[PDB]
Amino acid sequence: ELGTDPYEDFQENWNTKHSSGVTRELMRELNGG
Amino acid sequence: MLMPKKNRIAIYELLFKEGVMVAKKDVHMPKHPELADKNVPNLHVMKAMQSLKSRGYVKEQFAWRHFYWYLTNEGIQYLRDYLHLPPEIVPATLRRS
Amino acid sequence: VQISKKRKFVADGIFKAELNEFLTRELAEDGYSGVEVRVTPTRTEIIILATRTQNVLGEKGRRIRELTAVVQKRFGFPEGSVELYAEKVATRGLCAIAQAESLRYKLLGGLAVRRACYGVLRFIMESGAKGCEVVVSGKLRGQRAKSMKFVDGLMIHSGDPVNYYVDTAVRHVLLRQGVLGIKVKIMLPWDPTGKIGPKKPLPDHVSIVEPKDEILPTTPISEQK
Amino acid sequence: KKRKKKSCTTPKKNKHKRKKVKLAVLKYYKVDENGKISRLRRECPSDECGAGVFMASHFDRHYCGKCCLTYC
RNA sequence: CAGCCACCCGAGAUUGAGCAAUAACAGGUCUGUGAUGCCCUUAGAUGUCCGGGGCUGCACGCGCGCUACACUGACUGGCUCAGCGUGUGCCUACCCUACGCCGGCAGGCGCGGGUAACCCGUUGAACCCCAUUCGUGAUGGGGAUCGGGGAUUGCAAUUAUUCCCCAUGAACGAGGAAUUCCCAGUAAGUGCGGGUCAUAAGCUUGCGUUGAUUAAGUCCCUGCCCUUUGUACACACCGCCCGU
RNA sequence: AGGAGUGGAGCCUGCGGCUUAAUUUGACUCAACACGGGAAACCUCACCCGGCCCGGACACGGACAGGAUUGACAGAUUGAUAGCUCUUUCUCGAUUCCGUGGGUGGUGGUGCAUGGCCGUUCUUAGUUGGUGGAGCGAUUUGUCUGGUUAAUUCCGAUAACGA
Ligand SMILES: [Mg+2]
Ligand SMILES: [Mg+2]
Ligand SMILES: [Mg+2]
Ligand SMILES: [Mg+2]
Ligand SMILES: [Mg+2]
Ligand SMILES: [Mg+2]
Ligand SMILES: [Mg+2]
Ligand SMILES: [Mg+2]
Ligand SMILES: [Mg+2]
Ligand SMILES: [Mg+2]
Ligand SMILES: [Mg+2]
Ligand SMILES: [Mg+2]
Ligand SMILES: [Mg+2]
Ligand SMILES: [Mg+2]
Ligand SMILES: [Mg+2]
Ligand SMILES: [Mg+2]
Ligand SMILES: [Mg+2]
Ligand SMILES: [Mg+2]
Ligand SMILES: [Mg+2]
Ligand SMILES: [Mg+2]
Ligand SMILES: [Mg+2]
Ligand SMILES: [Mg+2]
Ligand SMILES: [Mg+2]
Ligand SMILES: [Mg+2]
Ligand SMILES: [Mg+2]
Ligand SMILES: [Mg+2]
Ligand SMILES: [Mg+2]
Ligand SMILES: [Mg+2]
Ligand SMILES: [Mg+2]
Ligand SMILES: [Mg+2]
Ligand SMILES: [Mg+2]
Ligand SMILES: [Mg+2]
Ligand SMILES: [Mg+2]
Ligand SMILES: [Mg+2]
Ligand SMILES: [Mg+2]
Ligand SMILES: [Mg+2]
Ligand SMILES: [Mg+2]
Ligand SMILES: [Mg+2]
Ligand SMILES: [Mg+2]
Ligand SMILES: [Mg+2]
Ligand SMILES: [Mg+2]
Ligand SMILES: [Mg+2]
Ligand SMILES: [Mg+2]
Ligand SMILES: [Mg+2]
Ligand SMILES: [Mg+2]
Ligand SMILES: [Mg+2]
Ligand SMILES: [Mg+2]
Ligand SMILES: [Mg+2]
Ligand SMILES: [Mg+2]
Ligand SMILES: [Mg+2]
Ligand SMILES: [Zn+2]
Repeated sequence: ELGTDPYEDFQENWNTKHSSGVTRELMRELNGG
Repeated sequence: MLMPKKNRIAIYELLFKEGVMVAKKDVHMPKHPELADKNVPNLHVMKAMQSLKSRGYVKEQFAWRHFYWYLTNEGIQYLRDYLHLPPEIVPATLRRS
Repeated sequence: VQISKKRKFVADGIFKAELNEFLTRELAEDGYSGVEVRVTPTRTEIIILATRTQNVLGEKGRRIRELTAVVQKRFGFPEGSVELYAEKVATRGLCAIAQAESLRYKLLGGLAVRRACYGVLRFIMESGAKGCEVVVSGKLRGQRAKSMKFVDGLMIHSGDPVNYYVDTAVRHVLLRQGVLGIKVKIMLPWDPTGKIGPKKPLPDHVSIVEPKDEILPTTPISEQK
Repeated sequence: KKRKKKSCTTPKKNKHKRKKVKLAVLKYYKVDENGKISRLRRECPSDECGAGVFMASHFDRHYCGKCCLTYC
């Protein structure tokens, strides 16, 4: 099952309260670390 | 809902014979069109089918003003045991003609 | 007695509309695409177009045998005049209704909105459409509602060619916190045959043929045969 | 707008409670020592109410409860 | 060059509508929905029927309109021309009407056609046209408000449903500040269909008929777009901000 | 530049007020106010006064063929021929009735939780990539001095080309 999309989360919450989280998630999706 | 037992018998017999049921959702209709010469008001049909649905015996759909009801396997067993029908009797739906 | 032609045509239209609504509500899960009623004095045939016919038919044909029953019960015309058939759509990617239903059921399963929209867009474009647009509106995130827009390819908006070059579909999906709305537009490709696209071209597209090679004449030659 | 209650009327209109009668069949028949049965309650002259449907012995009238037939 | 003006020929040298981008508004709609999330109520009901009232109640202000203030008129006769459309209905009761007779009229009786280019229907429309009477008099202009009768729709007409007949005969003599719409078969005048409709148009949406004055320009008013420019504004001038 | 006007009169209709038991309610500059297709005698109806009905599915418990329950003639009662209640007894036969949960129905509240639809900015002429060019960058050119058009319509000029 495909539950969470980091790209959508960042693009939607980049200016919200949960920005610092989603950015931190997006890097994990990109750099593999 | 309170109703004479013969109305329930007629409704269940029609449902098991055909396998499906259709109603117009009109509590003031004097009698169901299909159940003619038996004097069954439409409200009795609606409430009986609602009681059957609550127990899972029939599946329900609603379209534009009408109730459509289909008979489930457990509903088939319940009607067969209720009407004391022989195990050799099946609704017309289950016959691939 | 009989009714006038105006009432007759209006009644036929209303019957078709109600039949389509009922079939939509019944067979949304099966990728219901459309209904086609062919009236013959012997029997009135109804063709049901859906992505998969196995669920519509049911086991041993039970479910369809139910539908042709209730229809006969609903509209009241006599038994033996009803017969339903299920036919799969030629191409499911070029149908806006089927794609809207697919997106709705992907969202209902818990899939991410953006991922599902992009998957539907990619499938539509791979099917061969000129372009596609998908709009999702509602309470996607938070108490404040918004709208996401995904576009690709070409798209026309105004004029008469919109009628036969654009396929549109609007759907609703009920999620835990309210209703989400889905709009899908697909621009059909031009096809000389009428199978998967409009036969006529766009009004403003002019195709000038390349002239053929001609041998330059040098000396008068008379040929008798 | 919000609904106002305004809950004040005749204190309580009571619903009719049906009387509980024990073995109402017995009082329809009287029995002698010889074993005879005599029907105390009159039998209605109607079609359906002919044999077992007894009437009502009101102080000034006879009343069949199944068809509302009334006699002096 | 892109194109503009005039003219010939020509039915026509600019017919009128429909559809209409990217982005937004805390615009309207939960009282259109068996679209719908949360609250509230659920048998002394905010559910649902029945009976009677109200939604129309009148010291006063504000909009959209109808009729008028007359002689380029009103009244009484005579003559003569349209177009767009509707019509007997699942539930569902309720259609359009020719012809004969009765009544002064609203209407009432008969007896026929039409599920419609077939019948109403050659849709004998109104303005308009030709004669008659009146004669600048709030007048035979205007028709508000009231009295007494008659008839139709309905289960039911009173707080008058609607319609007909006698009688009554108000303001109104062209309208302050301010303000709306419009460039040709157009504006205005005049009727006729459709929607609502058991009863039914001073509203709306269409259709014809009669048929103009003025203009082929501008950025003065109003508003909206561009370019340059200034900003301490960015919740964006309904801003920001200083001192008692 | 003009035509017909409205604003003045009488009346018809909507909106405020003021009255009322209730005079239900939405909408308030264009972009509310003969608008909700809203011309309401009853219904519509959502407001007020009074009275019936359950059309409270389903599960558990209780009670029940020695009867769970249903309906009703007369007199009283009522606006009423609602057995709605009271007196009186009759009738019905497991369909119901009492409690606990759990559901259903709402023209009830939120359009500032939403969908869809509609209106408006604006029916004006506007809008946007891709490769190239210029900037550390946000960003900019394309999308322009000028003529032309109803029109970012076209011709032209041109670090922009095609779209
Ligand atoms: Mg185009
Ligand atoms: Mg166009
Ligand atoms: Mg608001
Ligand atoms: Mg809505
Ligand atoms: Mg609602
Ligand atoms: Mg709601
Ligand atoms: Mg309303
Ligand atoms: Mg009542
Ligand atoms: Mg009432
Ligand atoms: Mg009103
Ligand atoms: Mg208006
Ligand atoms: Mg006026
Ligand atoms: Mg008018
Ligand atoms: Mg004249
Ligand atoms: Mg006069
Ligand atoms: Mg005269
Ligand atoms: Mg005349
Ligand atoms: Mg006078
Ligand atoms: Mg006079
Ligand atoms: Mg009178
Ligand atoms: Mg009144
Ligand atoms: Mg008079
Ligand atoms: Mg009209
Ligand atoms: Mg009318
Ligand atoms: Mg109106
Ligand atoms: Mg100016
Ligand atoms: Mg300065
Ligand atoms: Mg600046
Ligand atoms: Mg006037
Ligand atoms: Mg005036
Ligand atoms: Mg006035
Ligand atoms: Mg006002
Ligand atoms: Mg209200
Ligand atoms: Mg405007
Ligand atoms: Mg109103
Ligand atoms: Mg009225
Ligand atoms: Mg009345
Ligand atoms: Mg009533
Ligand atoms: Mg009323
Ligand atoms: Mg009960
Ligand atoms: Mg209610
Ligand atoms: Mg509702
Ligand atoms: Mg809003
Ligand atoms: Mg909305
Ligand atoms: Mg919108
Ligand atoms: Mg670039
Ligand atoms: Mg670049
Ligand atoms: Mg660079
Ligand atoms: Mg730019
Ligand atoms: Mg220009
Ligand atoms: Zn009897």
